[PDB]
Amino acid sequence: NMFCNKEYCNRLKDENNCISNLQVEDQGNCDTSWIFASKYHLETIRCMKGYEPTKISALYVANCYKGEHKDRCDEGSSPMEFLQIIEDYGFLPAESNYPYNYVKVGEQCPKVEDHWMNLWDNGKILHGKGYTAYESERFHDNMDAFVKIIKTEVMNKGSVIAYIKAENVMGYEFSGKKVQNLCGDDTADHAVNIVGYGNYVNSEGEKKSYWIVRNSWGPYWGDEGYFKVDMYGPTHCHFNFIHSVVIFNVDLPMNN
Ligand SMILES: [Ca+2]
Repeated sequence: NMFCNKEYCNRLKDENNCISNLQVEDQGNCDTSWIFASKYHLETIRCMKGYEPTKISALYVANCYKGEHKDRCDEGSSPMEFLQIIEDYGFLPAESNYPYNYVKVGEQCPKVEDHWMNLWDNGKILHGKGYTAYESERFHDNMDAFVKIIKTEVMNKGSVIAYIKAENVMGYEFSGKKVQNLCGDDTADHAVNIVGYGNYVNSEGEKKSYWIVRNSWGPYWGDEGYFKVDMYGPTHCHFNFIHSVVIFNVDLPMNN
């Protein structure tokens, strides 16, 4: 055999599967990766609960927010802010109702229309923060446990949100098809998603494992917008390539 178990998980490889139907997006020249990764995680959770692969409007989330006006193009945020926005507005329009274009990040939050679909209908956030987060560096000496947490969440929810340092994937010979053997950094600045995993034999003939990572830099970047990366990385790295992982704890009735 199947598409997702404890050794191997790649839902992409089943053209007639909910999650595989969630096309890669491009955040453009705005620091909105937090929106794309967060909304994709909700979209996979919805898929897992029997809903259609309908995209959430990133633009609505970028433009609708309480308080003083912020520069939502130059300054990224977090997944905690994504939930905050949901709980505030109770409405997640479909992308078709309010499509994304990065030059429009900053526009007045639009009036919800009658014909708009609410992708957060009947949803709610579980108690007590509404998410669970893990730091790779806190598992430095039990990375097997970190790996198991992420696999379980990928299996059950379809993805996790992960934070990386963008520079670590900006190598001049970056290739989507190769499994990247990358270091991380002490900090992160870019949200992606882990969406699968598997085992491979590396260039030295040794058995290793990889994460399949979804990015928001369009489908030209990497391997159709994804890449594979060694779970443990080069021995000498002080920091794991995956800096942090975030999971949403949402309650959603199971079918529709
Ligand atoms: Ca640093």
